[PDB]
Amino acid sequence: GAMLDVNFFDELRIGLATAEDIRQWSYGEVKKPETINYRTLKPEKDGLFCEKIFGPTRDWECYCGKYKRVRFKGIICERCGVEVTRAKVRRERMGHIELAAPVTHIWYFKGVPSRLGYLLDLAPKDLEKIIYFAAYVITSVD
Amino acid sequence: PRVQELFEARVPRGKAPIADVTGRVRLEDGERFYKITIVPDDGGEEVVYD
Amino acid sequence: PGSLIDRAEFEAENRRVVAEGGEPAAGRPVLMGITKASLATDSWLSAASFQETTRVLTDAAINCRSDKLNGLKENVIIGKLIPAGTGINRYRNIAVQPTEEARAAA
Amino acid sequence: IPRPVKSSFREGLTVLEYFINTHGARKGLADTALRTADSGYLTRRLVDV
Amino acid sequence: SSSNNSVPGAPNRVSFAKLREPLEVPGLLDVQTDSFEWLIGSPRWRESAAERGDVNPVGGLEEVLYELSPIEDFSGSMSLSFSDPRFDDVKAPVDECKDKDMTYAAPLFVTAEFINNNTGEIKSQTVFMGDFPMMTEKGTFIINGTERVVVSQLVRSPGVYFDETIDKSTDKTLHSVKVIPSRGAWLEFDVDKRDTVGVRIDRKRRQPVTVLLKALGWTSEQIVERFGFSEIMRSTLEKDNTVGTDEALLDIYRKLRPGEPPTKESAQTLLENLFFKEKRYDLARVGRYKVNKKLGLHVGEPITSSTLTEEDVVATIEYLVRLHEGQTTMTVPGGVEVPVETDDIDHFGNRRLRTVGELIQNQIRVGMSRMERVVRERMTTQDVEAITPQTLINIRPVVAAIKEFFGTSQLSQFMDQNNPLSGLTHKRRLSALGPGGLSRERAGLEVRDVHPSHYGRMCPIETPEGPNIGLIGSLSVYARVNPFGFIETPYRKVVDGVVSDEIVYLTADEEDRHVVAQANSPIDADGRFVEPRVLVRRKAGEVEYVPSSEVDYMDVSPRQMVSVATAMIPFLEHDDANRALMGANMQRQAVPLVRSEAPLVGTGMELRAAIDAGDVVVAEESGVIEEVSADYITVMHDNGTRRTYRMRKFARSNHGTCANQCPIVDAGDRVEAGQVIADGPCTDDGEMALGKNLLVAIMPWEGHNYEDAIILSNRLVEEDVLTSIHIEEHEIDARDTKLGAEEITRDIPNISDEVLADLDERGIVRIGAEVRDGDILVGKVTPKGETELTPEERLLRAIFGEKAREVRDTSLKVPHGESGKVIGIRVFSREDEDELPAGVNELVRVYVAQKRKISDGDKLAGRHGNKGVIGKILPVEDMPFLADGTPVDIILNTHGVPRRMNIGQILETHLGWCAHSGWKVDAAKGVPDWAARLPDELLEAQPNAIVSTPVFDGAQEAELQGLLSCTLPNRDGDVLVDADGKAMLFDGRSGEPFPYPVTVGYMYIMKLHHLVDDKIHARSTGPYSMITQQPLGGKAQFGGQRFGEMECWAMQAYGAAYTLQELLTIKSDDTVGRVKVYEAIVKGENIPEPGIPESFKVLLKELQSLCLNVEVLSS
Amino acid sequence: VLEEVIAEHPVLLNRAPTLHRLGIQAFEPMLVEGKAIQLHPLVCEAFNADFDGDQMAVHLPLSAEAQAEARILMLSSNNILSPASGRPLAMPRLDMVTG
Amino acid sequence: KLRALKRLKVVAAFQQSGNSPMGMVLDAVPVIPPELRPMVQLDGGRFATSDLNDLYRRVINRNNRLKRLIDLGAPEIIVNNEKRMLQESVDALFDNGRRGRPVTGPGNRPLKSLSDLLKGKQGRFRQNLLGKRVDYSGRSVIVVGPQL
DNA sequence: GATGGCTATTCGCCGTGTCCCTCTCGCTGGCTG
RNA sequence: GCGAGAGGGACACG
DNA sequence: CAGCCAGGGACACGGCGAATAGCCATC
Ligand SMILES: [Mg+2]
Ligand SMILES: [Zn+2]
Repeated sequence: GAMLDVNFFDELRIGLATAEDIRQWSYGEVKKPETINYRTLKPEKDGLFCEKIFGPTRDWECYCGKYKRVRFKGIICERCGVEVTRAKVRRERMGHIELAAPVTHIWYFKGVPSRLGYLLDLAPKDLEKIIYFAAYVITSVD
Repeated sequence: PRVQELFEARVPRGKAPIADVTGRVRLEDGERFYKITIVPDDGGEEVVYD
Repeated sequence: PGSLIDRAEFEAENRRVVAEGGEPAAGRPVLMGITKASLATDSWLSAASFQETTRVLTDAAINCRSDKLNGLKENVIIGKLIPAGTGINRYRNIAVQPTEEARAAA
Repeated sequence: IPRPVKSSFREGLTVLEYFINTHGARKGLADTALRTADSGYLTRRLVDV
Repeated sequence: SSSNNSVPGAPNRVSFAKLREPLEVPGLLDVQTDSFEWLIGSPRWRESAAERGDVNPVGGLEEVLYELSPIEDFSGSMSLSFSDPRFDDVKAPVDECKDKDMTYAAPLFVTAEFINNNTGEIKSQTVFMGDFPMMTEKGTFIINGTERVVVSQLVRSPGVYFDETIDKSTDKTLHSVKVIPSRGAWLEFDVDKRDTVGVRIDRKRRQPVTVLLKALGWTSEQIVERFGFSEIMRSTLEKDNTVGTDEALLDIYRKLRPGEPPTKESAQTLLENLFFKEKRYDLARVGRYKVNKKLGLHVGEPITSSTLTEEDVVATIEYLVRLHEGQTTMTVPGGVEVPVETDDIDHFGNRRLRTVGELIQNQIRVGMSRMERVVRERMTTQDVEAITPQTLINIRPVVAAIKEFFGTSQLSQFMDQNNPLSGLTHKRRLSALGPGGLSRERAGLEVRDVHPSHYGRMCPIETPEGPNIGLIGSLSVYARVNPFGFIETPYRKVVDGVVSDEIVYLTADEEDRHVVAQANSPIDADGRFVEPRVLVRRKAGEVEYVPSSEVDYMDVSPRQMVSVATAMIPFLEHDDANRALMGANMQRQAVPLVRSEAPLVGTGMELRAAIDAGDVVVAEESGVIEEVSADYITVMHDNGTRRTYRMRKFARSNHGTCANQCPIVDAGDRVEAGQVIADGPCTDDGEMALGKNLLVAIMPWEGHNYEDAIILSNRLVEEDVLTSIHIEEHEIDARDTKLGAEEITRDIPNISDEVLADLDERGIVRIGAEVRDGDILVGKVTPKGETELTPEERLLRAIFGEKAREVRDTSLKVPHGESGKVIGIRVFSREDEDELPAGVNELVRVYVAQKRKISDGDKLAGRHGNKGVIGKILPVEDMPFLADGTPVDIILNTHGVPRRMNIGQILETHLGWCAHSGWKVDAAKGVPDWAARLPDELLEAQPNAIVSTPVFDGAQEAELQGLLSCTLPNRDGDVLVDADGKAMLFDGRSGEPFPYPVTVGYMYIMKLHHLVDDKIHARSTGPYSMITQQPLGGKAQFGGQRFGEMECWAMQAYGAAYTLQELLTIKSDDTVGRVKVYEAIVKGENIPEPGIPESFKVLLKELQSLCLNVEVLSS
Repeated sequence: VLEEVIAEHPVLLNRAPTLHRLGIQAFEPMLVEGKAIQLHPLVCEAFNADFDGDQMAVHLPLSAEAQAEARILMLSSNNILSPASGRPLAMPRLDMVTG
Repeated sequence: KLRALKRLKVVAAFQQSGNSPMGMVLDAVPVIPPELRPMVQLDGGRFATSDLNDLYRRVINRNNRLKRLIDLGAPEIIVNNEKRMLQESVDALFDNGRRGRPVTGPGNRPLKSLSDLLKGKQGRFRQNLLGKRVDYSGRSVIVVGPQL
């Protein structure tokens, strides 16, 4: 539906988000545990604040500063890869972490009654043991 | 707290059972417990209490 | 069976299913507490903002429930005219123009 | 307290009678604060229901 | 003997007291000085302890070291020990430390002893042990420049406590215990619903006690032998279902340590170490005394073996079961018989007082435990015979613990000093909450009550009225702290019906063991009561009447129950507890005025409460005044030595008030030791003076004084009766920035030159310069940032080599609603070799003072809880005036008096008029009957004759009526106020008199620190929160008034949809809408339609961040 | 000029806790010397406000709809009876009743 | 029958809806934008704890360590322990302290997970959406105005 | 002897008023010249 | 321009 | 040693809802 979120709302739905949606939302992928450079105090590249992932900290200024003016808007620097635009886009553009292995959402597991357990007909204790690498499970026996 | 438990539809902490059928009553005054029975006029059953 | 549904919806569904085979659902009146009767409103946003945010939010997510945004607290969060008083469409859309006599008298 | 206090505030209470009065006074104040919190919660619940 | 005589320069404050005071009030700041001196080991503590227990003289640090040492390896090849805790002289004096942001501390030196065993040698040094903060002369620690007070805490003493819980589901009482140590493991010996008994170790899912009995090594036959009377214990024995001591040991091990392989030696070591090795289980000396007393095991044995013993445990079990049976008194083998009773965890015998010394000792013990961990760990790594204790001891954790206690702790409270009374009362305060104590949410509705054991140990009146009632209190006037921690109280022992003067101090236990009579009992001038029946306090707090044969103890005097703040309320026994509490709380809030007239009606507590508050400068040794000036008072002593007391003029207190001290002596006066040489903020010739006496009328005047509003006369503004100096402090620091350094200069980016007129050549403004909102106080600039020159400008500048010279002006400007003279500029620079935070080059303080007059809305309150803002300040001409023509300075509503039961303001009014106009009882025919008990030299009193009514023994109603009967005329033949205390008042406006007489007198009212200039606020646009774009909050920033949930409910109730949308959309969060609204109003166009709040977008993004696909359907 | 604009421009006065609907009411402002919001005595019972140190917050409606709502729905003279049981709340009390 | 009714309450919720339950297990974890988790800098060079960036740092570190462990080639015990630690890190990120000990922060302060920004009286719903600060407002002490 | 199957007991989870003013402090450890 | 802690003010006795 | 890196448990209550614990019944 709406992306500018004008007051022409009609309905607000909330549902289980799958990995496809997660990688759809993100404008990049954070992979390094870096936030800000020590000396120049600038958003670290590929970090939790990188401009490529979330947008520029300065209005119409890329990381290498190849463009600085309003005349360049909506285009991407070909060297630093930052999209020159208003800094406000740092408030909306999300990221995503590509986990090496699958993980379980706590709300659907531990929140009593365990919805995951009810779906799989598993008591919460055995479910915790299974998820927390305490013992094996038989997925399909031929 | 009475208002709070009344608007919350709680089971009252001081429940006083009310009957469910009319008619004469066989009283069984219980000591340390109690017992009442109301002779039903449908005669269905004197719903016992304890 | 054993679930609680609004009486209006219950009667509507009974009258809808009476045709195409007579098997209306059997129901009984219930008296439910206020905390429960406000955490089961048909608007996951009001329930989420009210109390027990985790439970109501997560079960609404599982049910993929949709808010209609026509309550009184739901329209205040999103910043819209409350459906009450001067906010209802009977008055929000009232059109006013000078009368013809006074308009000519201008 | 079955004593009880027997001096009017004009006549002036004694030390022990004043001490006995402090019980009820402080009890009233603390009760007032807790009851305010509870009634606030009840008002919120009613407004939301 | 009227007046407080044992103070040299006492103003002759005649008193109405009928009972002599056997015991003068103690050193009100002894509770803190004694404690910190105990921690230091100061000589006073040493010799006093020798006077009262010379067997065991040990200071706090000495005890900590002795408990800690020796420190030895597991192999046992060496050990380390400490001794000789020595304190050097303080590095800098008190005022210097306060000014220069320096903590007022002294170095600590402790000598080590590193003993070796494999070869044999002992190593000793003098080890620097951090800058231990040092208590000042009053009780306040100067920490990082500020002044802090470590409030004494109330804790439940470790020991044994038995309590009974009624089983509602079964109507069977269950008795249980809670053996609660210090720094140990809890454990319960309880009874379930059934006829069994449970044991919990560290609170582990109960267990039949038997597994423990056999575990300690007690056989079934011997268990039966020890419990050969209780049916319940033989029943349990039948139900033990466990044979073998080792079986119980391993079962308990598996229970406490699931998954750990149980074994015999491991269990034997563990179960013993849990409760019998002093390392991890040590109930302190107080705990051992409590256990011994409750079980009566050891009487003459000294305090040794603080840890538990199996005998104590079995004594606890047998006492528990005997109590369950219903026994009254019990006898233990090898121990005196003791009563069988349940213990209450609020009785002040079971509730001890961790004063300052014990708290700092606990923090030092924690730091030293960490240090011992570190030293023992590094012992292994370091090779033996090659290292020294100086190289072993790492002092960083200990100094860190000290710093994190004094700073940022819940008991190292910021000093609450705006008047001497507040500073005095913050000390002696007992805060029931803190580390190791219950918090507000955890605090119930029984711990906050007034237990009958509070009498004489904790004031029942004074306490905060917010969410702190009961938890925070204050010590009574006469109360003294026992060495163990309990709060003692003096008592006059009565022997053979004679009330001797042999004062003896009793704790709660001794108090309730014996029987105590009331303070105001009519002794026949020889120690024998008049009437047989006297009002007596019995054991369990009961009050009854007893013949004068069983009375065993008597209160030293009335006002033994009240604190210092409440003792200053005249006619307290006529006020109610609510309004007395309010008055006691408000006496700590008065701002110091400029004149500070003493009260006409007061108490003997003003003088002592003033000289003990500390600010009143007092001569330590007698002498003859040599020189006097505003800045110094130089006294010449009897023998050679001269001392120039340095006055403290215009010093900012912690809460912004003034701290002026003015001399009250001349060059020729001779002054005895302990005499008040100079006054403080709120002191008038020695005695406390928190406010002024104004003429008060008690009629409702034209509704301006409606519902607690007060109307003053313009005289109070003309003559500066109620005006106070308030000093505000502003701070700015120039610091090394990324681009360079920050400099403060008169040269500043574009601004009209007139503002530079007040600034001096080097930034900061000049002394004595008036400033207002928006004026510059410190001309400051910082590098603007990276900037771009115009390309032609840039090439020309490269040719020049010129600097950018950009900078951006950011100077200290006063907040909105501030103005006044500039007092002092205090400059700190690295060039002057001072201590500044790293990265800061310059740091300058500017003081700005303002003489705040009294204005509309400023809060005024008497002493009996008659608070009220100032509704209107009428001119002098239109004010009710007596026949003499004196206007009434203030008018109080009459409807607020009767329904609050605070009828002491009326009696204070009457006695104030009697004192102002004087009196003379007609002693022509003997004396009037009502004056029979009146002290001599009270039958006459000249005008402005200050008097005093002690708290619970003062002027009676009959005496007030009599004194109003004779109220000698002012100047002519005329009695303005007749015998009823009322007067004929002439209206100021209509001219005609009010048809009925009005109650007029003099009331001591005060100026509370709730002035309007500090309260008013207005915002139309200001800073915004970056996280959510709502406006900021508070008056410090601009901030906007919150529109909470309840206000929105009210708006919805009205049905005002558009106003609610306005308040929630474009006034707060519509980041794209606020600018449009500003422009529309400026240009006069129609308001634009609101958009969507930014906060809702934040909620949306967060829901999305929780893996909840929240999408918006347009249709 | 301030007076010129402030004439005929309502402002909402509120006192926390806003227990009931009358907690927030619209008053016609006027400039007054001093620094205290002079409040009409008869509305005190509506606000539960006594003058022993209370404080009140003032909000300014901006749009024509907001001003109309303040003038019509919420004006103090238009809110005399309580919304709970209909008993009056703007009546004289205390000093007025005694007089 | 009763346990069956509850299990139906769930499975039917999944059956009627067009969304599969596979969303419960997460291949990727979204990252809230940085401006909603800002790092304000306090004087002295010490950055105030935003309280989310540290949980994200923990998750990133554990994910990187797991990646390098699978690349290097490690036994089942170590890699499974790593997977458990990654589980716990994402766990604390989504809901701190819900299972096991909460992820403690500096000074024995438990951290604030994304859920704590909703749940509680200080969440967005209760604190920043129903009632919010407003511009064009002021306050002052009130006095009686009997002539008004 | 185990599944059904009813009543009781633990044990976690959720909640516990509004608005405002002031003040003070904000985690700990290693490589290396 | 956030968090924690402390203190404080205002809140029906028929 | 500091710039620049980085890595051991306490007084709260009341109510609701789910998972067991213990006891009688039947194949
Ligand atoms: Mg008030
Ligand atoms: Zn670029």
